[PDB]
Amino acid sequence: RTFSYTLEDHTKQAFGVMNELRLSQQLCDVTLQVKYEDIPAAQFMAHKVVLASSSPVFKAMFTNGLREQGMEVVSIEGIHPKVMERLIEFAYTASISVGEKCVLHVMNGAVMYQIDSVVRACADFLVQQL
Amino acid sequence: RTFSYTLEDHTKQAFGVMNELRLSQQLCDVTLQVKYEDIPAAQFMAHKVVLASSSPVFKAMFTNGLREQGMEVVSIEGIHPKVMERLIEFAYTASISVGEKCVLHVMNGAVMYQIDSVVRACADFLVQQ
Ligand SMILES: *C1=C(C#N)C(=O)C(C)(C)[C@@H]2CC[C@]3(C)C(=CC(=O)[C@@H]4[C@@H]5CC(C)(C)CC[C@]5(C(=O)OC)CC[C@]43C)[C@@]12C
Ligand SMILES: *C1=C(C#N)C(=O)C(C)(C)[C@@H]2CC[C@]3(C)C(=CC(=O)[C@@H]4[C@@H]5CC(C)(C)CC[C@]5(C(=O)OC)CC[C@]43C)[C@@]12C
Repeated sequence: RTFSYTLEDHTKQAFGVMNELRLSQQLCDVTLQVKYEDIPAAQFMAHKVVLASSSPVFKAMFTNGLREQGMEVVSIEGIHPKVMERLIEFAYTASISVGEKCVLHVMNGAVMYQIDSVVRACADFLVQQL
Repeated sequence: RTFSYTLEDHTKQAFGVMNELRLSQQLCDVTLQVKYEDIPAAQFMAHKVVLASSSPVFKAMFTNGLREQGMEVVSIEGIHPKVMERLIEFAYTASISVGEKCVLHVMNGAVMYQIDSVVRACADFLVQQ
């Protein structure tokens, strides 16, 4: 007959493997230069595919049909490198933690990239504190 | 304290987006010229990263200091173009289905690529029947 297999935790474990690959600075086809006022530039390396899977705004960045000898390194202004880190991390972990006092800056970054899943999480939280 | 948030769906959802991006030849960074028997070259276009996430053998191919960030071509012997396809599917869908005619032949590709998950599930069904 016809045989079918589905491995349920496959999307989980392949991500942490992909996330390893990031931490390993391996297979990374983009490097993010996150400039925030006087804070010294922080370099975040990643794979475009994973960013583009987790951000609409990033998908449009790489699949803009406009790239050649360039755009390997992208300039991020107006995010604090530690906010951006937890965003980028959320893309690879599916989870985010943040000391509750910067929820609105993590919300503000997440909007910049349309991480609508945490933009809700963070706004709900903000509202409960009131 | 710390505010924490997880979105279990994200791993299912993101991979669908990459399978989309795969199916559109959007951010595909590698092309697998699968050359089996006298069947001519069959192109499979994919992203090294997703391939590397599913197959220990594939990660090994790419992190083998290829040093080649451009589009790579990769000639593939020993796997039928249609067995290769069934795995590339597992890579992005997390699932795979074939008739019993090829359950063993697809098992060989999964063995060739250390997809120990379908290797097992291939074997089990073979044993059941
Ligand atoms: C706040 C946290 C908490 N609790 C965190 O968990 C973070 C994610 C580590 C976060 C990183 C971003 C900054 C450094 C931050 C708190 C701040 O006060 C920072 C300020 C906010 C503001 C409004 C005072 C001016 C910008 C600034 C900054 O430039 O100072 C470094 C941005 C970064 C941040 C929001 C924590 C530590
Ligand atoms: C059998 C399927 C089934 N059911 C499939 O769904 C596959 C995975 C698409 C599979 C692709 C590979 C071949 C073409 C195949 C049927 C076969 O029997 C083919 C034979 C197997 C064998 C041992 C009889 C001799 C080699 C050969 C072949 O005929 O070369 C083209 C290899 C390919 C395949 C296993 C299906 C369609």
